[PDB]
Amino acid sequence: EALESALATATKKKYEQEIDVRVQIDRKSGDFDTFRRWLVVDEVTQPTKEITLEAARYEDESLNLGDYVEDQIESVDRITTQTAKQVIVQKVREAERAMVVDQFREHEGEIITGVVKKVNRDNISLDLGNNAEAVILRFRPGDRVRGVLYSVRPEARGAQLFVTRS
Amino acid sequence: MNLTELKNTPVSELITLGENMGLENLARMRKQDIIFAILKQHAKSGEDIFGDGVLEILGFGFLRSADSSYLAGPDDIYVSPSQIRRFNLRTGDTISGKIRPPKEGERYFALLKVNEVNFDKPENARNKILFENLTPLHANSRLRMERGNGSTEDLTARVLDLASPIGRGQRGLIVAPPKAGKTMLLQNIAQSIAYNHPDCVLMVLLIDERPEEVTEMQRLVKGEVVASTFDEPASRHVQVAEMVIEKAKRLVEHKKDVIILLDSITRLARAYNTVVPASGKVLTGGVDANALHRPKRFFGAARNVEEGGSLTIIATALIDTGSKMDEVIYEEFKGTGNMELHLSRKIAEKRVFPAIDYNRSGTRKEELLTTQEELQKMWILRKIIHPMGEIDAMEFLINKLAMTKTNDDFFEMMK
Amino acid sequence: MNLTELKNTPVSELITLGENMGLENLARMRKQDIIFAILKQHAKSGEDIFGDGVLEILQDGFGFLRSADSSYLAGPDDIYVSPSQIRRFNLRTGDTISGKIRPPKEGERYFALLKVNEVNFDKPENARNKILFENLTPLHANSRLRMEEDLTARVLDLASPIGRGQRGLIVAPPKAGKTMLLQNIAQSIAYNHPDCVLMVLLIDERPEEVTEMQRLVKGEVVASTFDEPASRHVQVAEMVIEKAKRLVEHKKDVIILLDSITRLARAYNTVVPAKVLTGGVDANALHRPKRFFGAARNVEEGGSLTIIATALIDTGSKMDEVIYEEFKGTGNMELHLSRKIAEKR
Amino acid sequence: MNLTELKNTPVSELITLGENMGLENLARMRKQDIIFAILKQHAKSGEDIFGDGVLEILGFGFLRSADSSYLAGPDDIYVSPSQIRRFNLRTGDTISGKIRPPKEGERYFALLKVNEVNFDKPENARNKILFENLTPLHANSRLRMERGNGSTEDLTARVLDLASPIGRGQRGLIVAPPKAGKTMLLQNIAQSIAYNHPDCVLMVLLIDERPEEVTEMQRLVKGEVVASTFDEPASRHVQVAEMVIEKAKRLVEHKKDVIILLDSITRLARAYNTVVPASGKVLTGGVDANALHRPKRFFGAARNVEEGGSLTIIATALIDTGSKMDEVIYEEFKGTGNMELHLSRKIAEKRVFPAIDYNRSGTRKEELLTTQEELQKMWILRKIIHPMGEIDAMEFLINKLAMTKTNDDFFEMMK
Amino acid sequence: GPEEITADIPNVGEAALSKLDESGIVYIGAEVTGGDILVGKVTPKGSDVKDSSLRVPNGVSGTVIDVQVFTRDGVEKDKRA
Amino acid sequence: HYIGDLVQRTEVELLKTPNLGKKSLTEIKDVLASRGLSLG
Repeated sequence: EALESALATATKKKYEQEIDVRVQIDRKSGDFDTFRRWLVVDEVTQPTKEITLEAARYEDESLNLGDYVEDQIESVDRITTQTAKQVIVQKVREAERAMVVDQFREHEGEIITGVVKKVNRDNISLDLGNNAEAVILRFRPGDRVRGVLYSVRPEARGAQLFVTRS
Repeated sequence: MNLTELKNTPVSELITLGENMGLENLARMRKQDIIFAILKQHAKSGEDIFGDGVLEILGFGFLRSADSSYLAGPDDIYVSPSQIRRFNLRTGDTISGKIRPPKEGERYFALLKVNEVNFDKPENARNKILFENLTPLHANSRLRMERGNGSTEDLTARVLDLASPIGRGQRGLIVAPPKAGKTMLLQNIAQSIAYNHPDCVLMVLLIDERPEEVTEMQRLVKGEVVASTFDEPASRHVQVAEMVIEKAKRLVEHKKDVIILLDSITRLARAYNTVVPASGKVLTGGVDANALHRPKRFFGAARNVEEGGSLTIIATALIDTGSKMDEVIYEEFKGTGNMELHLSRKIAEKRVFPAIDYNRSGTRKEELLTTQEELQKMWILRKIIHPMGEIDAMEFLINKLAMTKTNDDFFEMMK
Repeated sequence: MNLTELKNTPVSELITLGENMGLENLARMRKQDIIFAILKQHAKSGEDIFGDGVLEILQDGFGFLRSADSSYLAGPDDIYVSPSQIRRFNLRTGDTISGKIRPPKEGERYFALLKVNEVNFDKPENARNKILFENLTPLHANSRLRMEEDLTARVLDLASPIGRGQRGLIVAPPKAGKTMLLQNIAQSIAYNHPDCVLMVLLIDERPEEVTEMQRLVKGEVVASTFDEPASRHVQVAEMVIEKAKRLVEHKKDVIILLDSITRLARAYNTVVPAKVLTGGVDANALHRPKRFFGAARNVEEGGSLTIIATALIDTGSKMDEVIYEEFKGTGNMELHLSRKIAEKR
Repeated sequence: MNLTELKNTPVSELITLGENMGLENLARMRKQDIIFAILKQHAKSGEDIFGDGVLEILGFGFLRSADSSYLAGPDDIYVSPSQIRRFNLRTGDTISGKIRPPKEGERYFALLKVNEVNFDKPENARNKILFENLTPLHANSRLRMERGNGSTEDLTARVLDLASPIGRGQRGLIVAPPKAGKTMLLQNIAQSIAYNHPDCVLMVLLIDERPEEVTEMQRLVKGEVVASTFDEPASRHVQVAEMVIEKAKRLVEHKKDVIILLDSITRLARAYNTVVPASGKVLTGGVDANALHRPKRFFGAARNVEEGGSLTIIATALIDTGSKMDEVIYEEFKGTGNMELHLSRKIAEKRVFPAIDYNRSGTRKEELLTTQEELQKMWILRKIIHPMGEIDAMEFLINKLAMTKTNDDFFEMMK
Repeated sequence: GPEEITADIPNVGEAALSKLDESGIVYIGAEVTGGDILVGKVTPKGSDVKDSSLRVPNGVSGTVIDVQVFTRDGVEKDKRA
Repeated sequence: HYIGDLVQRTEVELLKTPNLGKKSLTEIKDVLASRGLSLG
């Protein structure tokens, strides 16, 4: 998934006026194929990645809105490994972050302290010097915050430990 | 314009029809290429093309043909996953509807509109009870193998009824060493079922068998015969076996009586044992830890449904084949089913048919298929046959059955 | 709103109920997807959702509440139990947890447990303070569980009287009447002692006999046919004994009607990592079913655990004989059956 | 000036003819270079050059020779893909026609026009029914191996006819341990077939055998002996076996009775197991999952065709070789054939040739190859031979068959 | 790491690579002009190679008439060499 | 035959015909991404 997302980003940065290109490969011997997809929508917003419902008419209008995967596969470099390696090492840090989440749950049940990094509206952050991070639902960076976590929701691009006080 | 209609036509009519249309020389061409050319030229006029076949979901699916024993062919009907998401189709659902030839860039026929699902309207198939939701029960309806006409072929069915009665949804095993007469016994069962119960769908499935018995079975019985000779690998043996059981399960869900006569339970276990990935745990006899998980799944599928329909699977087992693996397979399958039809090789070599071990035979809960007086007469017959030897019992049975024509007159004279 | 209540309703009522709520066409959908869709739409209204099931703690720390009607099988509608709640209430494998659950959010696949309302059919205050099964003093069978279709129970009582905490072995050759004898025992237990938790644990058995044993006796029949791998057979066997041990700790009389002397032993012998003994059995393969069988004992402080097993001899394999000879020295009751009398009906 | 006729001539005549034409010294040149040189000089005067050979498609193909076991050579008839797409030629088609010497920049003789296809008219070869569409038949015609001349060589054939009758389209197996007499037994069968049934196309395929055994077989039997010694890699064994089965199928399609005597089914299985890529799954005995697929189809190709012609393949199995791999191959192919001609080592040690295990021998469905009275007499003979030991059976059989010349006289004396 | 003379250079067009062969050398006789690519060469920064190919200076043009390749002993020769 | 006839109709109208294929629709979408043709 990290490799196909890196190739998708590499093909995205390659083209100028063509965005939202995906690629799926889940086999060892099976090579990867780059099939650029369009967003199924009845409007004309984003004319570079939008498609009409008449293309789904071949499927008897079975493709409901919100899911956009259908198109003919097109033609599929060593320089692409530069951005590919960055995505790989990024997911390793995310996988290592999930390891700290599992280790935290094994030793959970005590009040912890955290340092705020940024003051995003309705979402602060915490800091623990163990390659970990936590956020609290709605301080200034540099102050220690006391909070007990109770649940973790699967946030996009990696889950985050949600902490609550009330 | 149907796919199966043009496929059953001989090569002479296909070549002659193509020459009148003014196309390339069809003599030095395959049969599938000729029909492919005819369907394209006929579609350019504006007419519609229809097809049929059992669906084989890979996300996309294919409508395999019946004459090819459900084998991957170039003329398979492509079923896009979008169509499988609309009608919610599964593996085994026969799809008979309008099709179109593959256009530029395509290689398989596409399904435009489905007209018939599982030999029924799609409206009745969209609301159906799954096979796993059906409440299973024991055999209630009696499938009397005895025809009653009085032919010498019916003698095998008569002994089978007096030894182990078979009903709708019954699951039995015919234990027999090699060279015992399983082919003649299976053909007698197929003829007796089709003659007595023509409503029961008869399917003679052959897996890892010889091509001699394949053409001999198709030209003898009156029904659908799906066979897969050993010329195909064990992977094809698995796929053909799955396509039959999936087609059978979908028909039972439509309240149909499907009967499968597969004499390959021993070979199918070897087929799964070959295609299973190595796990590092080998049991006694060279069987993987999960090599038997699949054949037991297919074997246990046979059950009697109370809401409607039934799935009958009568398979023959092989013993004393010189390999210890077949003994372990037989031993695990001996205590799995509820009907064991043992055949003696010693009696079979003496040309005494049917060489059925009447003492070792039996049926669990046999009172649900036979009456009280019939069960008593079978008990009296066992008390007389058991003291006599195996060969003596067969000679006693043949001499007694030769006095009359039906088993009813025989039981009446013994009392 | 209970999970087990919705899984027992027919498919016709689930389709009709969903179409009135204004959702996608439920006719061409699975039963599990229908209930999952209803619970999500019902939770968005504001109503609470409750569930229950036997806890199965995984290796990663978390656990799932397995359903009883699914024969303790991992399903998409399992109730996720966070490790924090396990360390809080001292939860273990077998603790039936029933409380307010919520549908999984975007990115989750299991129901989350917010607050537990009942632990093992008892108040959580009585479950947090309890005596472990290892601390209970083992004793012999004191209370008599009279088994007196009744002819089989009478012969069993005159031969070997079975009581609370008994550890017996019904030894019988193939085709000797084990099916009829087991049905008479299951009927007698549910009729004479309806308060006991009768659990007919079947492993590697025929499906038709499984659904007939369930639809005939008045009790819970958790069975696992041969259609399931040996790994599940081991897991289901552990879920039964763990649930039974917790009930005995809660002063309950559990009767484990085991019929898997050979099937479960082969299951442990199949999943044990590779010491070769006679018959192909590892040295550490029979230790697990030994504690499974030896767990049956009478507790003086309260409750009892009775395990009546059925042995399989003369099956043509020497491996089953070694397993029978090893398990015979553990129990204290053997009821042998004659094949000559069984063949004569 | 055919190519095959020029290759069969000795080197002494080729050097003599080359010196009379007035060319360079051919004594230190290769025979193929002498052929290539004389063709250019003969075509320089204006005469045409003709050649022939079996097609071996690689898109393009070549016309290989049979005397060299279809070995790849730089001097052959090049077949361009244009002519392959023109006449729809396939591997195994015997192509004969006019050829020309290669021009500057070429290394093979180009084919201009094909005159004869499969030793038949091109019109009858282009319009034909493929082997995949031929309806199989049972073993109807009897191939009586008995000579009838009363010679002592016929004793092996007489015992073979009484134990395992062989007919057209039969697929048998000769099971025998090493050092049992498979060489002399195969030669006696080859001599009996070529003498009694000269219309049958006898083929001997000795793959991975000794060179002295190869040159002995070619100088002993009267027919085509295509062999591949062990000095060649497994890739040669695959290619030679492919050229044989392709040539055999084309003859069966041309209504010809091809009889293939295979003595390397075990060696061919090792050849495919050696050249198969690493799949990652190894079965018991070091056999790959896809290693048994190829030889099972080659051995299973034998079948009787109703439209015309038949294919008979009698392979020889190897057991008790000390390797567990051969035992798995033997036990897997045992369930494929319908005839097992076992040879006993205990009888072979007593110098009692032939040492044929008459007890374990036999042929299923033999009633369609022998008459009613002949089947009964063979049954009476077996019921008396079975109680006696294997060694006593052969001594009894040899002493009885030695009293007369034909088996008909023995059958008359038993009554 | 050493540098290579591979015919594939990051951030190039089809027309720029048209005059280059499968090894990375312009065919003798091509109508090269100013700005085109003569030989492709990348140097590894830390793959992370950087473009260091030889180009034609501005204004000057001409036709390639001779290409000489000199390699150090021990190093394997390429298809063009 | 000319691009003017295809550009006169929207991409939705062209997709409602069985004469257009998957490769043709993808090529038309790629040409339409540059805002040069097939803009309704």
